[PDB]
Amino acid sequence: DRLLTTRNGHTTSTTQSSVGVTYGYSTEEDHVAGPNTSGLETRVVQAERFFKKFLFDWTTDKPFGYLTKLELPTDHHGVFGHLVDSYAYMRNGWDVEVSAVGNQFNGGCLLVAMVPEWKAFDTREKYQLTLFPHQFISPRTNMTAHITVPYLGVNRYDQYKKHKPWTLVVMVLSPLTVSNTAAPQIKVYANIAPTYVHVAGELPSKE
Amino acid sequence: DRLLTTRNGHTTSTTQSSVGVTYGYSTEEDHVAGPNTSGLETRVVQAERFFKKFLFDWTTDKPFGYLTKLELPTDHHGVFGHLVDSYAYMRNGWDVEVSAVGNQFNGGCLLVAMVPEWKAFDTREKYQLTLFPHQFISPRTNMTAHITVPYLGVNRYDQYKKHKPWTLVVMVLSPLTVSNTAAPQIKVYANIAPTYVHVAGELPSKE
Amino acid sequence: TGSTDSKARYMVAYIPPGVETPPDTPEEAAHCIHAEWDTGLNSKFTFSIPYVSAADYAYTASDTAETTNVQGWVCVYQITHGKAENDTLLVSASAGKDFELRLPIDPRTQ
Amino acid sequence: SGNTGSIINNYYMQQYQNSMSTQLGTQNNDWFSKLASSAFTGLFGALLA
Amino acid sequence: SGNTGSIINNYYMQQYQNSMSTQLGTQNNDWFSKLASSAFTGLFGALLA
Amino acid sequence: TTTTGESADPVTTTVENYGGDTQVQRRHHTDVGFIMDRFVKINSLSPTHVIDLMQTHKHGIVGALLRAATYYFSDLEIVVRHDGNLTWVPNGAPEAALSNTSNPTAYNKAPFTRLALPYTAPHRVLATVYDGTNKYSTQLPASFNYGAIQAQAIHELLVRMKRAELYCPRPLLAIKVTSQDRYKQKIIAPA
Amino acid sequence: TTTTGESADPVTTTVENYGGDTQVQRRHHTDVGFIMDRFVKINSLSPTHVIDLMQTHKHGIVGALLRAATYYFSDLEIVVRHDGNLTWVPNGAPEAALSNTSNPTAYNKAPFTRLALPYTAPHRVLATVYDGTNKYSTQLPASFNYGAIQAQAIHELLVRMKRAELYCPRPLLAIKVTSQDRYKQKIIAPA
Repeated sequence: DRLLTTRNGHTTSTTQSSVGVTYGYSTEEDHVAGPNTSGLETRVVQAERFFKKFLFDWTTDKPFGYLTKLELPTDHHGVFGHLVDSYAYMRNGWDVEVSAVGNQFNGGCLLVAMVPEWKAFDTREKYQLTLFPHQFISPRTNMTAHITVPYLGVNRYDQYKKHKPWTLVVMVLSPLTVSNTAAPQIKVYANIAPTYVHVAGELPSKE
Repeated sequence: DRLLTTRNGHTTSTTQSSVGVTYGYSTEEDHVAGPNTSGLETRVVQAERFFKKFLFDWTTDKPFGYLTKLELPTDHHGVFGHLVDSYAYMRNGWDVEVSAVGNQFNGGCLLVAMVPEWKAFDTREKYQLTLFPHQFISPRTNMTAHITVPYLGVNRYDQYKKHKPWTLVVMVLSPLTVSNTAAPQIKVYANIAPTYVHVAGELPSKE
Repeated sequence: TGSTDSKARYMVAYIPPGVETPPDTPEEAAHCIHAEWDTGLNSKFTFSIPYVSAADYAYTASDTAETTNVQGWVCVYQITHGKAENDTLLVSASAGKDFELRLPIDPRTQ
Repeated sequence: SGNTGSIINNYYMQQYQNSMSTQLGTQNNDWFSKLASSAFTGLFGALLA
Repeated sequence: SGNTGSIINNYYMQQYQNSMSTQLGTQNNDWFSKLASSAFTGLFGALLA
Repeated sequence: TTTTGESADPVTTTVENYGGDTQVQRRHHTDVGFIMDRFVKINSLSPTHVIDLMQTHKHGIVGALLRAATYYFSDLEIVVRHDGNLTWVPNGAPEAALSNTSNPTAYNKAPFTRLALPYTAPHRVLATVYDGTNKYSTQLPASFNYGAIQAQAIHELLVRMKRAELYCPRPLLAIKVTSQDRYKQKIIAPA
Repeated sequence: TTTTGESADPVTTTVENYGGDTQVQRRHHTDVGFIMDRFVKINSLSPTHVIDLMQTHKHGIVGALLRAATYYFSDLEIVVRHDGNLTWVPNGAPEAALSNTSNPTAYNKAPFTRLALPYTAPHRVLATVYDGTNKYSTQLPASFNYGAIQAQAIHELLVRMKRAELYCPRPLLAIKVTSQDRYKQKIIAPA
């Protein structure tokens, strides 16, 4: 029983096949109160909760190297999204959980990693994608991957509408294998939650 | 020098002709954590700031009894407004400031009051409108009225989309008088700020 | 109730009143108080529906004029499943630690 | 008692007002009370708040 | 109480005669009493009696 | 005493200002709890009646006074002159329940029936006026009641507010005067 | 909270799991002793009537609740509106005894007769259902009664369970719902 239940605000998620959580680059957050915000930043806890996003269909035909990515933050239709439209500057980290649920009779292996400052990777570079915070998902072992990362970047605060620091990436390491008893394919979903949300610079009304 | 400067969040307002602040019905707020919200309510401080709304033109032709009202909350295009669309239940009080700026050579007197559970008033009832939290504005003395009231109502929390507990009302007590040296008319404006904003019951996305 | 080789991930959400119609999508519901859980060694998963309303109490009955349910809805979604077709999810209900009933009434037709 | 709220003591002796219960040896025999109090309340597994 | 003048104690228990009020913490919450007691009574200015 | 009227701060001068002695006063009769504590008649009636203090007459001592407050609270006593047995039902009950005997039912006993009832609404307090934009899915919420009663026929209904609590006073009007100076009326006098 | 559902072990989660505060509750109204302690009407009647709580209506608050228990115990109170004198007889008596005056006989006094009766069966407790293959030399044993009453005529019979004790709960059903979502009904509201 590798039973883990994560909580973010009024939302919870529990897995019975976890392999732990991978913390990336740091285990804490840098100082969220720097000179660049004067004293005007504030924390908006109502945004620290899970939202969902479909990633892709893990099918037998997708080979090693097949890669799907999701640049964060992404389109949000909740309070987080409203924040992005109401404040000039924000910062937050991410608590990511990804599911690739098929069954024990499937085979293959996915690599899920959080990458800072994305750039399309050369196929040779894919062999070294493990230098980034990551975790694997292999049907014989687990159905969930969980990574937690801090905010980072050259600016203590950002303008998400112009730059996306983190970008989630899931890639086929070994192709999915199916048998008569396995799931025919595996839909991969993401359950993400922003952490330590801070905003600064109240923008005007659009009216 | 009856110099008063009020602050709500990152917004301030200062008058050099105040006559004090009138607190209505209470000087504190009732318990914002009652059984009806279980433990799920939260405070959203980002909403506690000033917004503006024009009331009417105080002109010589409007007689005693002329009344303008503004039911609260009103249409809001800032974070307060977003709150109302994102949560099933809310509660907050009001810090109200009203300006009727003309000049010392004008005459007349306005009655500004905050009324709980509005109902169109019979003209005889207007003579007793002072039983409600109020203040006056008379050119010879002041240009600003300031009233602060707590949340109240039969329900500890409300659904503003269905019921409006407080409603601001300004009424001509004695008609405006002008001379060659006075302002010809006086535009009356309101500067309002919600206090102790609390929400409960996260509504879904509209997508 | 599924087989050892049937796997799934579910989500339950409490949609408070105020919206016109419950969302048919986990993505939309995600913004509400909700919980997700997957299939595994443990077959049961329990979730508490919170009491969130304006008044301190609520009617156990529903008036005929009541269009949309006064206390909201509960939506159960299925995020995904692997070979879980035709498998079942038994759902039951029980009183919580602070559940309370007041004002006895004899309403049935006799 | 349940649904009886007389402040004043009863006029008739107890052995007339009610039947006398006997024993062979009320107690905390409330199976259901015990049962309900024994319910698992916690959380099974590891937490990450 | 107001308009009740029975010397003798009530025959029914309090929890039947009336509803039981609950609290989440009567008091001196009498806005209007406070308000009236706070009224300026003196005389503003200098006096010459 | 001069003051800054605009501030709306209360000012109570006394006759001492010009040489008088302020006296002793006894305001028992203007005590809210006491004053609202008497029976008042409810005029509209029907075999099935939902108890609503607002059906009270607006110029009656209790009705007028009640209406001069925004929110209130109280327990209640009722006196009902009815044919057949009287059945009461708490706030929130399906109208259909009134037919059943296991709900508090008082068997007919002449000349009428006097009962003690508890506040039974789901709100912390009730209101005499409620500015609902809707309040749905001068109309007050359905929940603002003290339950309902039913009998073969209901001839009289008297209601009495016990433990009254009034909040947020609002306008209380006297008879309008057309006469040049005072409203004059025949006051009792021996013959 | 996940658990091994199969074990049937009770699990009561609380809103704290996702950040809430569990509140205070007061369950006086759901206390068995209290709830069963009110009068209920017995519909079938006859000049000679054997008191059997099962003649109670199956959807009435008391009847339904009684039926949601396998075994019970209680003393009893009755109210009988009868012509002539009323004679009661304990469990186990020959029907013929009802004619004799030295058995508790209450002389007619208007409007009705209210009595306090003791549990008088020979069993340690009674049942609402009894799976007898026979039980002889939906039929319940004859011994399951509270005695009998007789009068020239018996117009009404109200029964009240005192000191009730319920054991081994069994199914309690609500009105079946045909409507797509909820059972809606007219709830009392002021006019």
